Amino acid sequence: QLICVNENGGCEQYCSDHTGTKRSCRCHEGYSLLADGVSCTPTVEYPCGKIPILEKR
Amino acid sequence: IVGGKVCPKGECPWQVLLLVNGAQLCGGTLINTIWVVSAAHCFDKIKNWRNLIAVLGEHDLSEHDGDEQSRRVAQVIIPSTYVPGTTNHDIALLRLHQPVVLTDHVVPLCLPERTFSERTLAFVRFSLVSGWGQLLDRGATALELMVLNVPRLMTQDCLQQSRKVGDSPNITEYMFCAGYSDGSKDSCKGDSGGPHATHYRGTWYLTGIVSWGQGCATVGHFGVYTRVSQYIEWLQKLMRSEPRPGVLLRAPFP
Ligand SMILES: CCOc1cc(OC(C)C)c(F)c([C@@H](Nc2ccc(C(=N)N)cc2)c2nc(-c3ccccc3C(N)=O)c[nH]2)c1
Ligand SMILES: [Ca+2]
Repeated sequence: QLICVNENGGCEQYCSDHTGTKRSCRCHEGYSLLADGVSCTPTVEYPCGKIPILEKR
Repeated sequence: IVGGKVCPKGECPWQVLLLVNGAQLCGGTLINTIWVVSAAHCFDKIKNWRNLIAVLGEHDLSEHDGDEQSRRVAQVIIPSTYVPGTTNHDIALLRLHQPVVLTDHVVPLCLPERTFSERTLAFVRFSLVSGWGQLLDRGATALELMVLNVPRLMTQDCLQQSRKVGDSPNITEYMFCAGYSDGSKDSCKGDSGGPHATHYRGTWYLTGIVSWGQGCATVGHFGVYTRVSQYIEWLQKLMRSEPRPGVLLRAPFP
């Protein structure tokens, strides 16, 4: 079965398809996956693709 | 950048300024502390390979405010398929001699995975393009970093909406059009190598590189950008390699 093809499999960042209806969401380096299994949260002060002056205000 | 605005200082923190003998050469995009993505055509005329500098956290060219970080470029990696003076495969991967320090003004843009970029990012209509390029075709370059929001087009639509011009280069699968055909808004030659950045669910990603066009903001024409998604694996493999003597390196593509 195919899951990632449909709306990035619900993933905030990266989607990986596994055997059957299994789907794994992943994050870029400097991020970790939340227990919801879809969201990515920064693990560092300056994660890629985020604007600190906008994030801090 | 034609018909854009000043990017407020720190709002384009991945923007790179490339210099040769202290002179403005091109733009680039920081993708981590060591690596910069730019355009291969930026290096066609380089003789002084040892005088290449990447400046991060740059905003205003007329003053030093203390947020700028300069690094010597240790390597310029260009795909084997790129032919100098031509348009296809216009990408360069630059290795900095030492990492930059990430601060509020120095932050990488995410290099996305290929499938996510092809299936999701390719369909986000608007993306930001930036640089210290020409404010007008055949006009002065910018002193403050400029930014412009541009819509992306499917290549068939780009070709139909463009004025037919003799000897115009082909728009390959390694490129995409973005911009306006009304002569009001576009990136220019001085923005070459600079980012085309795409927003998705609170994060910005690298999807294109300022590459080429018929003049700058020419009626009947769109800006043409390197389609970065075609190079993800090629970039990832090279980022894992050891540097080699000599700044310029031609690497096999695919
Ligand atoms: C593969 C590049 O192919 C090109 C083909 C062009 O013309 C086609 C034949 C039609 C062309 F105009 C350009 C210029 N770049 C742009 C970029 C964007 C837009 C735009 N409207 N979005 C227009 C023009 C350019 N960059 C240089 C340059 C910049 C820095 C350092 C070195 C150089 C260099 N190699 O001379 C000289 N010229 C590039
Ligand atoms: Ca400055």
